[PDB]
Amino acid sequence: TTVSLSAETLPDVQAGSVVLYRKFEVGEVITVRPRANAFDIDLHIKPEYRNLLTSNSVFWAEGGAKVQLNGSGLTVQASPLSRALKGAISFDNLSGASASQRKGDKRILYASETAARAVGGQITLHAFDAGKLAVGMPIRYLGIDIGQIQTLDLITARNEVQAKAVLYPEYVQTFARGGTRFSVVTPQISAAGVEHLDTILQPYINVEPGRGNPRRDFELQEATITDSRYLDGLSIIVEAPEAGSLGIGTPVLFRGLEVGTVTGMTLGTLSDRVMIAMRISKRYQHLVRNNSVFWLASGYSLDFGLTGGVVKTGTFNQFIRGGIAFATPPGTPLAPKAQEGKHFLLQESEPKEWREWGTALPK
Amino acid sequence: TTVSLSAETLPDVQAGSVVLYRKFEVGEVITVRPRANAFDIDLHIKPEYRNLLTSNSVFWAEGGAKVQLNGSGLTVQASPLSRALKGAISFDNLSGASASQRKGDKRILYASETAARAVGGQITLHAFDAGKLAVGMPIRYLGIDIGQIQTLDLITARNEVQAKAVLYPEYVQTFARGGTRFSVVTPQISAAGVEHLDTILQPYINVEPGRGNPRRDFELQEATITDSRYLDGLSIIVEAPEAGSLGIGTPVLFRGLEVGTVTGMTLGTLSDRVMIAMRISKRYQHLVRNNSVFWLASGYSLDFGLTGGVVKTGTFNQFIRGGIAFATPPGTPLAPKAQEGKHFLLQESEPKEWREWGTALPK
Repeated sequence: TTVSLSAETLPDVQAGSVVLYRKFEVGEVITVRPRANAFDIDLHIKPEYRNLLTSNSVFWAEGGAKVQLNGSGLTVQASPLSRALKGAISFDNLSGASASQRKGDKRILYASETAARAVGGQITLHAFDAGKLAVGMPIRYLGIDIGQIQTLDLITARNEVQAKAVLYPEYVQTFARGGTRFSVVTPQISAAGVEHLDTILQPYINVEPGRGNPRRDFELQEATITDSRYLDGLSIIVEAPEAGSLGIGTPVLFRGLEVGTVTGMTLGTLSDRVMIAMRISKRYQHLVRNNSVFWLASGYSLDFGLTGGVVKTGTFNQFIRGGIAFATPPGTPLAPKAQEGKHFLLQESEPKEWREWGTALPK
Repeated sequence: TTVSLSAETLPDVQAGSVVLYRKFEVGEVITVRPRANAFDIDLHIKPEYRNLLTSNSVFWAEGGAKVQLNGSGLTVQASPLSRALKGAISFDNLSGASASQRKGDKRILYASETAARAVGGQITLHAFDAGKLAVGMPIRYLGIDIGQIQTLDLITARNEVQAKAVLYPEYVQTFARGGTRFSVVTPQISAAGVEHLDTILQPYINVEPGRGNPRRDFELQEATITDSRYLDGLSIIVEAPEAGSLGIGTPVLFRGLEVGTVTGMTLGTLSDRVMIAMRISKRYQHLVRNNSVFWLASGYSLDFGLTGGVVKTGTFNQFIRGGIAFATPPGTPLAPKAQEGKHFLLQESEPKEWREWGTALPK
């Protein structure tokens, strides 16, 4: 006996399966004993390989011929036949597994490979619904996996589901700083188009980072800005009497080209107006001046007359998410650039002569 | 022989398969005898393991190489070959299995793992249709599984299907209190969007809790408020001459932002008006005053003139579910906040100057 484990319900072995290391057959399980809560598993490894496991080592289990589904092949496990008859145990060293040994009396045999990889800083999410969540669901920043949900707990006192998740130790300092948005992504299949389709089989959580004090207590949003191409530029606040078709992700347009998005929407400190937070790119940051009229270009507008009318349809994406356009009035000196937090207000209608302005905005 | 069972139709074993405990091979089946109603099964367990089963112990059966469908793998049962040739029997201790031994002469071998887990308080549902129901169908609160349907019975006297279900013993006091809404969830695939897609393969029952006396006799609704984010705030009643596009789940809007939903719709005590129950959040509870005009903002409204008309489209979700908006008229003292049950009435049209009001509503 070299290392002893604990495991709740694993179909791995009574005795005699092989220990895997980097998917390679080194070692053997010599004794399990069942218990009403959790097993106690004794492993043998060879003495030249006793250096190959250290304190930073997590063990995980798999059982049966695991026929992968992916793409080309239904790849059968060319395995030790011990895996076919009983099922094997694998392990690997990693970076931050020292904290997993500080907890518990000894190591724990995880039921899956990803459940062993769930190391790092441990945050808590507060969702109103766990219908979109799952254990082992990845948390992805820019499509790259940075975290993982490890449990889901229902609370009946506070009507909410607390999901505890981990962030991998490279990302626990960068994220978990407050102002960090978490959101599940769902497949969007409409008449307008299909947006996400991998999330049929494998949903995940998108994350947008924030700046502030290390909170490590978050709640799960409804929508989150997906691309971080607008994360660097200025974040002006735009005031409106009503929300309308505005939502998170609604584009901001300069002459029909998308220069920013709507970050979030909230009411005022005294509830008389809806103030809309939006970020502009670094490239198009110089377009926003101290005099820049903003207006709601949302949906379709068509005209009519007494002697005759002529209408326009322009296949707008503002019929999908009604975008805010802007322009700068002409002035022979230019007004200064907008600061980081600058409060504009919407024009109730489109200005008449903005197509005729042609304000020279350099650089 | 240690423990004797009864089982209706199970392909487990004639003699010699293994007894599983926490998915581990401990024990053996020594004698079955078939009978016209139900088997009688004799089990042997080792004496050091005779402490590992108690009165709170349920037994269940499975037969064959059960190739799971889920995600990554078609995982084959790395099993005792006794399971491959015949099929095995598993068991586990749990909390509330003492009542299952008080019923019947002895224990019963369930045909599945979930059918053994169906312990707790036993409620009864009255559905008009069992086309959406099934035995073993989960009952979920906030996406977390709290119960299970265990039978479906058709009654020809009262034209209804009585489904008897169980609630797990943590939740039988919290739920089953009257004013509790049960509803099946169906996949909604439209031109407007796809709403539920996991319910293609695995439908469930959503539940909204209530407050009152412990009824334990319920009926299955058509729609139920999914998220409990509006469960805490005040529940005002709003009176209308007609229903219209209003339904359960229809949003309540303040300046275009969603502050509540419509809970339920019913007629008056004398049938001259439709009164609409709606709940507002705790955050936006201070927005509702004793003078707050409500109006139906449902569908699309566009204008026209003699000399010319100009129209508006705003990609409303009120074309999906026509939402009720509100606003507070300006007054230099504020009116008091609305109580828990406060009866308003709809304005037949939108007020003219509500965009120009700008009533200062603090906190």
